[PDB]
Amino acid sequence: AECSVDIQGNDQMQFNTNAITVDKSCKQFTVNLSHPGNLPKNVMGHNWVLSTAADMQGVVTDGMASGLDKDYLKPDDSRVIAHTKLIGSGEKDSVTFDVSKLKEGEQYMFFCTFPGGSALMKGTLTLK
Amino acid sequence: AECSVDIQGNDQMQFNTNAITVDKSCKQFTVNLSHPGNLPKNVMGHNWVLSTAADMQGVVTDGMASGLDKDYLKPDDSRVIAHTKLIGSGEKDSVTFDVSKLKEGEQYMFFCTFPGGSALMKGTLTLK
Ligand SMILES: c1cn(CCCCCCn2ccnc2)cn1
Ligand SMILES: [Zn+2]
Ligand SMILES: [Zn+2]
Repeated sequence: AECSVDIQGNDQMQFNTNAITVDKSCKQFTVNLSHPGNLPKNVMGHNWVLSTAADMQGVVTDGMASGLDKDYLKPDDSRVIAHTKLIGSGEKDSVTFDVSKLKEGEQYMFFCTFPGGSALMKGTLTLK
Repeated sequence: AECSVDIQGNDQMQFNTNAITVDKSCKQFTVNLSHPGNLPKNVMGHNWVLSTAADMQGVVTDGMASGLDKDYLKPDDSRVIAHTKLIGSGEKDSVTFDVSKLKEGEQYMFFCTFPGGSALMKGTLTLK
C-alpha cells in the first residue's frame, strides 16, 4: 500500500518511524496514526503535524501556547500543511492530503506539538 | 511518623498527595520520593522541589531551561528551599531539610520541574 503509511506514537514519546517518503506519483497521501500504550491524551497526547522544516519550530511554539482544547495547534496556522487530531491511548486518526501541496527538493518535518521542552517527537518527510 | 512524608509520582504525572503539612515542632523534615510505573527518567522524570508560591514559576522556567543533565534545576537556584534528585521508574530519593527554613503564614509549593504535559505537577506545603 503506497500512498499511505501507518504510524504509531507510544507512551515513550516515540513515533515508530522517523522518515516518511511520499511517492511523487500519488495524487493523495494518507497518514494513519494510532496510539498503543496506556496513557491518556492529556498526559501523552500525540498528533501528526506536517510543515516545512523551516516552519516546524514556529508551529510548535504557537501550538503549545494554544492549549489542549486546540489540540495544541494554532487555529488556522497556515504553516500546517496537514495534521491529525490529537489522540490518547487506544485512539486512532487519519489524514489525507494532496501531494500537489508538496514541492520537490524541500525539507518537510512531521512532529507532535504536545508540550515537552527540547524535543522532539519528530521525523522527516520527502518526495520521491 | 511525623516529620516525614512518603510521596509518589507515577506514569500519569500525578503526585499521590497535593497538600503537605509540616509540624511546627519538627527540627527537620524528610520527603521520601518514589516512582512506581514503568517509564524511564528521560520520559517521565519526577523530582520533588520546594519554594515559595511566588518563586515556583521562575524556578520551573529556569529549571526546564537547564536540561536533563541538571535534573532540570538551575545550578544554585537560591529560590529552591529543598529538592530531591530527578528519578525514573523504580528509583527512589529522599531529602531532609531544616524546618527553620520555613516561615509561618507563607504559601509554599512543591512540584516536579520536568518539562510537562497539560499543566504542572503541583502541590502545597504549610507550617502548622
Ligand atoms: C509526546 C510526548 N509528549 C510529552 C509527554 C509528557 C511527559 C511528562 C513527563 N513529566 C512532566 C512533568 N514531570 C514529568 C508530548 N507529545
Ligand atoms: Zn505527543
Ligand atoms: Zn515529573
